[PDB]
Amino acid sequence: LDQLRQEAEQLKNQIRDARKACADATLSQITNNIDPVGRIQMRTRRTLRGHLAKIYAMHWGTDSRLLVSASQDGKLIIWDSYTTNKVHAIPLRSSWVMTCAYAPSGNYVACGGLDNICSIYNLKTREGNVRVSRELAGHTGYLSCCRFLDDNQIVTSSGDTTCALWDIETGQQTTTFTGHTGDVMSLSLAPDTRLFVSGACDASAKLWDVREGMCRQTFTGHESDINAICFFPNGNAFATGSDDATCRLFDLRADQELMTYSHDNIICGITSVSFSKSGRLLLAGYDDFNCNVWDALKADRAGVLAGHDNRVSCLGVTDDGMAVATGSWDSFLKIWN
Amino acid sequence: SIAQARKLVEQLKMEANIDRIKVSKAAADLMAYCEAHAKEDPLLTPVPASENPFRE
Amino acid sequence: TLSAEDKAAVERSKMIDRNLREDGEKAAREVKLLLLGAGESGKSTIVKQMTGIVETHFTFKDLHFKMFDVGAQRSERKKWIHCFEGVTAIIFCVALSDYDLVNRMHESMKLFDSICNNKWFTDTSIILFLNKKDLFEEKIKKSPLTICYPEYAGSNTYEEAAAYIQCQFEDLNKRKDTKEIYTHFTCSTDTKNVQFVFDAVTDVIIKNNLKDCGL
Amino acid sequence: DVQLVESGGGLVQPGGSRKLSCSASGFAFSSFGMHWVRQAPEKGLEWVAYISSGSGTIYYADTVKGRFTISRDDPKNTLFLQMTSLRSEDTAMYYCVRSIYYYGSSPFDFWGQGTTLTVSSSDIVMTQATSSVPVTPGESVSISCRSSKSLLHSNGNTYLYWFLQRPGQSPQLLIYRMSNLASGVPDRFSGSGSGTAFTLTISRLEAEDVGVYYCMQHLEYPLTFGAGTKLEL
Amino acid sequence: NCCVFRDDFIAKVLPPVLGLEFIFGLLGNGLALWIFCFHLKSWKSSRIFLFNLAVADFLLIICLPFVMDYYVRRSDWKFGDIPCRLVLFMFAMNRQGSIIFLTVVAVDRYFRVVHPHHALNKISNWTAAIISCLLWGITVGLTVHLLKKKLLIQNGTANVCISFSICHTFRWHEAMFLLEFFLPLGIILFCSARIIWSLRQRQMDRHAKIKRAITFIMVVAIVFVICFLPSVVVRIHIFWLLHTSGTQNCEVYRSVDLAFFITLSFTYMNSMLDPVVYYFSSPS
Ligand SMILES: CCCCC[C@H](O)CC(=O)O
Repeated sequence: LDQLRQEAEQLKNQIRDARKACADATLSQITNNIDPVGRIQMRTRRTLRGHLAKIYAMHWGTDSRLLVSASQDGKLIIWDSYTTNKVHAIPLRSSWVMTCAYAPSGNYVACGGLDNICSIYNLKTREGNVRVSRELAGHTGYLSCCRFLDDNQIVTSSGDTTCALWDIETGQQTTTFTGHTGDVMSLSLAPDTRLFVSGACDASAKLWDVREGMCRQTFTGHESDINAICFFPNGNAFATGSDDATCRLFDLRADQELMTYSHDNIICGITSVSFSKSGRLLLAGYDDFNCNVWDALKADRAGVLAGHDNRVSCLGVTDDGMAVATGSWDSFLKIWN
Repeated sequence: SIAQARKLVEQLKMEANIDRIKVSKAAADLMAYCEAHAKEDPLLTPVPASENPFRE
Repeated sequence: TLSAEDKAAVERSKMIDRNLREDGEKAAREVKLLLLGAGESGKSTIVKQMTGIVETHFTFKDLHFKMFDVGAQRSERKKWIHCFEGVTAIIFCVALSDYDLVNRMHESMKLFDSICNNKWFTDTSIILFLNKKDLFEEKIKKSPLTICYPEYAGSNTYEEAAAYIQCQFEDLNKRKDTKEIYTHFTCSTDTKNVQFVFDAVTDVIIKNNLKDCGL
Repeated sequence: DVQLVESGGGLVQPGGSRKLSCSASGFAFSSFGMHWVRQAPEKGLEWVAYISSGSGTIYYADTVKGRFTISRDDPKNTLFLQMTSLRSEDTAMYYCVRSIYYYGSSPFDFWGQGTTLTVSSSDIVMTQATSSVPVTPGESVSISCRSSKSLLHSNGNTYLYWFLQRPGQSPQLLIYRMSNLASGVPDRFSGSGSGTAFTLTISRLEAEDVGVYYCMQHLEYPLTFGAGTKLEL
Repeated sequence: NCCVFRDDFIAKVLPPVLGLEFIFGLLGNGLALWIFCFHLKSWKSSRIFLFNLAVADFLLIICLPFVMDYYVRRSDWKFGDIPCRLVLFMFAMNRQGSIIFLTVVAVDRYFRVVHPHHALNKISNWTAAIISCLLWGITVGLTVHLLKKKLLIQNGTANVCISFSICHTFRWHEAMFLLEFFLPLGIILFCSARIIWSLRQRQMDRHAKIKRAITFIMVVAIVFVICFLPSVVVRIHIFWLLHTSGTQNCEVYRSVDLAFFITLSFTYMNSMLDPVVYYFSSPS
């Protein structure tokens, strides 16, 4: 029974040695022979107003035209981007929401927050209104993220320090993923929806297999809480944003860090991270009211999206990659192009 | 107690067996994907206003 | 230049906007309080006088109060404490009889120091609600106050032992230029607690109005 | 379930007055625009009047203006049509239709039942150059509708609707905006065509499909129907 | 016919005063506007009510330049009837607008302090804009009758542009001269008294909130008293002299008629320190 604190250290050292052996070059060394992106001039096209409190979440539809936003005023608003019209305004039982999602088929939406319950709302009903299709309970902490799989399974993460894959038809936890030692702040779904990564407050990220139900790999390197995560469009890498004013790129196959995006004049944490359609750009929302655009091959800042009067809380990019939506704490969403 | 320690040891053993490719190969793959899908990114290069849905 | 079907979507959006404005106007006139404590310190009693979040709604003198209680949130406070940034006041409950603790008084002091000097509550008032004033007499007649605060030197009566914990709690305040701590000793089977909360809320609202007008 | 029940029809002397009522149960009546649609005893359909949701938009069909008045009572979920100075050219059956307008919605989805009136004794035109076409169960049939002004707005939406009326039943929605299929309609129905020329195709025809097919436009608000194509045998 | 004595004017002429008012007022109203229009984002009801006073000060500033000149001229008025009507209407507007919006600001503060839970304290910018437009219409309609014609006397041929010089008989302008000082004063004093009483009676005078608030309200009230007092008292004095001595003689009043012009110099001084006592008050 004395093997504790000694066997694990030796296996960790073996893993470190393997990672060091597999490292021969860096992304910068290979990429230094690539033409720089250059200055990126993105400007606002539509300003979506109507929320009366801080906006905490936002998600794009799969048709790249409709989006959903959630704020602390207990409202879930569905916007039509092209004409800035309001399609639906769902009132919430609990006005402490911290996340929202849009179903891939466009039939349902999901919400959750400090009430530890994930609510599923049905948008296409014969009665002509929006009804609460389901209320999933079982988490012991505030929900922080939720993502639909197809139309009947949803993945959620909470401050309980566990993740859960549900089954909306019966409302039961089909699978539970454990292993984090701190609150789980976000998750991202792989394009093939067979794996997903989760970033926790113990300065770690973990890659879970949805079908098997067990952790595959663990990634470390940050010095503080991770509160944003996103997959590369390829599906073999991801990016993390933390509270130490640093973004990082991790790779699944090499099981190693690739490059860190940081600057001397940035000292505030990152709230949201997203990629572009081609994966060349990397957009990160910051606490100093701004949103930076990084050339995610040389770690060179290549643009700034200024125009918000408070902290930028949510960030998203359409599937066709023709616009970027940023929602901030001043109750405003902006569509940059 | 013993249970958590043995679970951690088993998980570390499971994670200490996956094959790892070299970093140079991964860098080449990322660069290849970024270069191949270069003309399909409206954000990288300003699309002309004629086919801009957000004209506005 | 809009089609017939496109001109009705605009009307629907305008109706949605009007309903949203009405809801916001209705909601902005409600007082919001955040209830905090060290656990089993009298919070249940205070709620009686008037999973996750627990909301209690009540009415006093045609004024609507919503009080938010966090008891099941046994997680990182710093990840969700910024949600309650616009609350009118923080009602802090402390037990006067927990000075012996077989200890918990120091934990309560640490919690009060962390909450009062937070970067989000720079200008949010705290209403102190020292409870259990009845058991204090017996507990101070049996055991002395010297067990807690060893630097204390005074009579063991309910005139020096009390009104000394209040200064100990108030001295933890560092921003004595934009906040104000209202301290009250909870009564027994009386409505004076709601009156005290009402007076503190009125003062906070007057100050907020004077800030808003620009004076 | 959704239900619209109409009442207030009967024999009327010429020049008199009448009131028709439509009671709605099973859906959010307050958020639906409502239409009154006529049909002469042996003729095709004809739009009559329209009232919006949260009444702020009212339209009449250029022949009842100044004689008919449309109103709604949301708390009791009722729709009223007051008709004055009735003449012999008003003997018809009246239908109470609902329609909700937002991005991706399906207007005209549910039709009422009908009340019979028996009064004693710029305008796009849609052409259906076909009256009757014999069919057999198992084959495929096509119905063609033709417009005078192109029904293609700059948005990219073509505003054409295809309705079916079975023998002795209220019409039901088949196709909206020239390409989309209404909920509950079997896959064998399809719709296509370009501006000024549209087609509806039925593959593997079977029973309970014989009836009259109507094409409607929704570009400019004096909505117009087609003559109607009847399938027999 | 009056003994028009804004002529036979002694070198009492003080164009310098009217002109320094010119400079300073322009300056202040402009400074405020620059900050109000560009370096400001909080659009609240009090901000709108102060912006209305700012535009009144701007109108007074654009009316100031072509003014002191006339007095230097001595007895003549070089321009025609249109400039006379324009300058007179601008002066009347400036005074009435300043008075009305000062009273509105005082009432706003009174409601925000004494009745903090009233629904009035929370009104959207739209209602504030409607109220401002209604007040502007009211003040425009108060003195509409002064623009219908041109009452230019024949004493100085036709080069006399002098309002109020009705001297004999009570005209329709004296009522606006007296009521527009009596009622707003009373409202200002009542609101100030209630604000001072209710902000100290509740044991709130400490924390330096009242110390930064009571004094300013007091100085605003005093500024109201320090400007619009003398003109009223000279009007009452001349009215009493007319009623007692009668309409005869009348060639004795010139010794105490230029004092009225001085008073106007007082009444137009309420433009330079108005931005200081109001817009400097906000520390945000
Ligand atoms: C002497 C400067 C302005 C001349 C016009 C009048 O004196 C203005 C007035 O009567 O209020």
